[PDB]
Amino acid sequence: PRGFLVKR
Amino acid sequence: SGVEGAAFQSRLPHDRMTSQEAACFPDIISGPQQTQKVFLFIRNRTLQLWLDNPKIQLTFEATLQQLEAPYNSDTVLVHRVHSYLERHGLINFGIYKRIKPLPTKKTGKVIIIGSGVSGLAAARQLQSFGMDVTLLEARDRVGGRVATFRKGNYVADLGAMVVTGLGGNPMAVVSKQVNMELAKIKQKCPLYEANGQAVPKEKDEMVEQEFNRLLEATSYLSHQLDFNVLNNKPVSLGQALEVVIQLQEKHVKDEQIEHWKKIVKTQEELKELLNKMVNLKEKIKELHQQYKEASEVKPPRDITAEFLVKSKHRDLTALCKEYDELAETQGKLEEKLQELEANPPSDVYLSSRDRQILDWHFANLEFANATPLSTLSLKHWDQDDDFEFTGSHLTVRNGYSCVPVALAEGLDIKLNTAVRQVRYTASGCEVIAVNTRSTSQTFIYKCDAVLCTLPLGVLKQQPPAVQFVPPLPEWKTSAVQRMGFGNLNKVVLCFDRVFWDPSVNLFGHVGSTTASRGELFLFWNLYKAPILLALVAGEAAGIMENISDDVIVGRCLAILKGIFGSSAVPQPKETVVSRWRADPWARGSYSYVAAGSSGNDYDLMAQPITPGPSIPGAPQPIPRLFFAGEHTIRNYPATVHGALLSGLREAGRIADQFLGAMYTL
Amino acid sequence: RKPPKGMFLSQEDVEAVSANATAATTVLRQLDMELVSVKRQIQNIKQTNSALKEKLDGGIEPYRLPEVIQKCNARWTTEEQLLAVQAIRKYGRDFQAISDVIGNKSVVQVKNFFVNYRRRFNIDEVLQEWEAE
Ligand SMILES: Cc1cc2nc3c(=O)[nH]c(=O)nc-3n(C[C@H](O)[C@H](O)[C@H](O)COP(=O)(O)OP(=O)(O)OC[C@H]3O[C@@H](n4cnc5c(N)ncnc54)[C@H](O)[C@@H]3O)c2cc1C
Repeated sequence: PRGFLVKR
Repeated sequence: SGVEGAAFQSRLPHDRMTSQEAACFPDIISGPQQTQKVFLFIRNRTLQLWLDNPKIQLTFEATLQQLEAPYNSDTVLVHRVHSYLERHGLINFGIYKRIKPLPTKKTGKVIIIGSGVSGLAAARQLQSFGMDVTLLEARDRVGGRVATFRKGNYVADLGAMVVTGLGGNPMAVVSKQVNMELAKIKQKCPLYEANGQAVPKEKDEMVEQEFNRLLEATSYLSHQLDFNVLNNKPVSLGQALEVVIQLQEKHVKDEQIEHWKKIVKTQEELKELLNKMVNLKEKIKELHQQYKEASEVKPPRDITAEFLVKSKHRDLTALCKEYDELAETQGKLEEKLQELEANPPSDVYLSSRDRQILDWHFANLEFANATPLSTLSLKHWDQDDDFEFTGSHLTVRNGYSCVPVALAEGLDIKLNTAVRQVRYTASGCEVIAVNTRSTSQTFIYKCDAVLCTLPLGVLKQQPPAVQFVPPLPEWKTSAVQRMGFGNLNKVVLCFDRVFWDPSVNLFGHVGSTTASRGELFLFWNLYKAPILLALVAGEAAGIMENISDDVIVGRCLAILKGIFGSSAVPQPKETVVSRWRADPWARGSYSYVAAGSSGNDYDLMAQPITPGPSIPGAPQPIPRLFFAGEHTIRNYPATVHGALLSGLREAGRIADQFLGAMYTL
Repeated sequence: RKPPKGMFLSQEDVEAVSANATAATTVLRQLDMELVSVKRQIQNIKQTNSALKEKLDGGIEPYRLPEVIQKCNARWTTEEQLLAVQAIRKYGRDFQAISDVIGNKSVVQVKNFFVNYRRRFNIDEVLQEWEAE
């Protein structure tokens, strides 16, 4: 899901 | 901080009773506001106590000990609260020192399929409640999708790697109980294009911004514009992004068109003025000749001959006046055209170089969801956003497996035991399993209830790897088919020396095409030893599984050489490549919301199965088949803590079912 | 409520691009050809205007009449009276033109002349003769 996104 | 901080750290509103609490305490929530606030405080304060010291069991006695008036006046309410919190694993979960050594004799018998984190979590809880528990694991190790490679001093996680913040994360409790070396992740991630040249901060910022903006746009399409059905098929996130990009390209061309359309309107207005000016200069040239000839008639002349000279003099200066006013207008329009031509709108929306860097951002998203964006649900892919934790993301520096292993201590775990068939009836259950080494050596397990923690990829298998007798009901299997189970792979590179920026935790790599955007697009520097960790995501994840390790490590070195230097990148001492889709005990990496699915399917997954009666016309049976796991927790899917929480969830439900709920009076 | 900044998405535009399989590239082609059409149309009128500017080269310099600043007079010479009657025949009621032809009579004096000599110069007849043209 979204929570794994890098560079937030 | 305080009692309200504990409610937060336990994912509960401090000033409101939850749905689960309404069920167990219907007398309180339907009663007066005064009582509710007492309940809420009791609940919160107890949580605080447990959280302050999670390495020791919190008893009812220790709880009542530290309560003030008028909270400690009603000891049955305090007991009802403590028991509720204990049952649903909000207090006394994980690894803690037990004050009252475990009950002499067990009650009820539960077989748990899988010793992943979800399984282990439940197992501990059920044992804590005094049930007989045995876990059946097909692998030769615990942890399942929490895999950790170890060799010498090299430590790298092939599965779960990141703790997604501690604010409300149950893993924060776990980390206090287990020796977890939690290092923070620095958010800075420098990108490097195909050639090896770093992306300039100008580009980097504009593309990233464009990415986020494109995402928000899809969210807008979905909820505000209601763009969710296309040819009866549900719209994917991939589709939506394309549609948005196209509309951004359409607008770029729309802007150019009406800009040039402005120029031709002024250029054509100038054309008509020049025609007027040319026709006037022609008549001035002629009228001057006439006046000239009138003056050549030397005096003395009569009045008509005199009038002619005077007349043509007036007529000529009148036409000279007009041409001067028209040269004024020519000056105004001539610069107005140099105005509009000086500032042209955007040439393109995004260039070939741009679109490539944007594709890396899509790869990031394809990694985060473990799937091609063409598979994700537009409306729902991000349905769990509300429940994200607060605080910076961390990594387990000593390796994640330390957690499963620690949870596995003191538990009946049968390794190398592959469940083949689950049989459940009104009178009970039997689970048929085999030995993974000699597959003819058969086992039978009789139990009151089965907790299934099989991965969704496993449950998906066609033909089935596990047979259910009787078959799972239509509503369950439809959920299984609808739901999405993704794929994401890791390449572990172990070196003798650090040749990268030691203060940088992660750096990207931009692929050549859209097709290969996921291929080795991200690298992690997280561990003490010189280890680099490369991601393979998106469509690339699935195809890279059919390619040998040497070729993969080859392409890895190739990229790193381009970024750091051909002689700065040595040969790797040890290399590992994960293949989660091929792994028969995973059949993928973690779940996603597929297009056509929703968050509600996750609920369907967690719903237990109640068999039919043995004798027809006999009372409605007990529920026998229970489901935990990452794919069963709507608010926390695809995560360790999610699995953990689902395990706790089911243990609570099972205990309630078979040991009875004493706290609901 | 509203799209993000730098993002353009109307309900109408969505339906147009999602109408069918390649309705996306069809719309993008029309505008690509529209751009070429209008671009060569620019060079066409830019070429026309460039040629019309070379014909206007030099301006109207060889055709300018020097500044004749002269002081206004109250008295009507027989000469000036005769210029006037002819100016009426050619310009009708344009008192400004008539004033410029004579040179030393103000616009109001011209109007006065119309009233003063109306009978003696048959200015009625002279004006209706001008009307016939
Ligand atoms: C590459 C990758 C990276 C990840 N990174 C993160 C992260 O950074 N943060 C995070 O929070 N989460 C992460 N996750 C997700 C997390 O690892 C899982 O959600 C979690 O471990 C799932 O736990 P589970 O118990 O539900 O399933 P599992 O851990 O898979 O447990 C199921 C168990 O059942 C066993 N089994 C299967 N078939 C049979 C059978 N027939 N008989 C007996 N046993 C069987 C399996 O061997 C396994 O042990 C990641 C996952 C992957 C693949």
